[PDB]
Amino acid sequence: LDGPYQPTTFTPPSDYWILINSNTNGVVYESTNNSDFWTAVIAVEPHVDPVDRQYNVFGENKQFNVRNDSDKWKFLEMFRGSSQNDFYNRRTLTSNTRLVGILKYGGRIWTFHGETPRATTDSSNTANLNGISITIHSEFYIIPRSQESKCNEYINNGL
Repeated sequence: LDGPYQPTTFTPPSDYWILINSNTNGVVYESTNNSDFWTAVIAVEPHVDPVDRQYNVFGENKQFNVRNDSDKWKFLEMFRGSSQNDFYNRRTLTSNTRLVGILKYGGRIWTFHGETPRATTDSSNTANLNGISITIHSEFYIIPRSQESKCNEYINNGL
């Protein structure tokens, strides 16, 4: 576990988990290669009714209807696969640790989803993995993929 590091924009190598300590609602990260992959994660505070909210992602002011009906936080993965398609809520991570993870490896993006403490990983395909950069809005850490067991622990139970 290396970090914490301050909010920034960069392109991580493959084979490292980025573990973001989300401490603000709104946009947690923005990741794209500008060709076939866009994901922005949006943090939602507990006990929220279906309310529309504005989110400036990839320089675009977007509107999403969100609703977190769980003592836990909700992290929604907004995805689109072309610049012209609408974002959709592809995956959600419900957690009380407020940690979000992203890994680039094997040519596909890996993230955690489901509900803590039993969130697990899932993958997304791309034709240009190397080009996917990330703007991180919160203090984050880096953990090698060889220590994924620890990343999983952190995701589901905290630092």
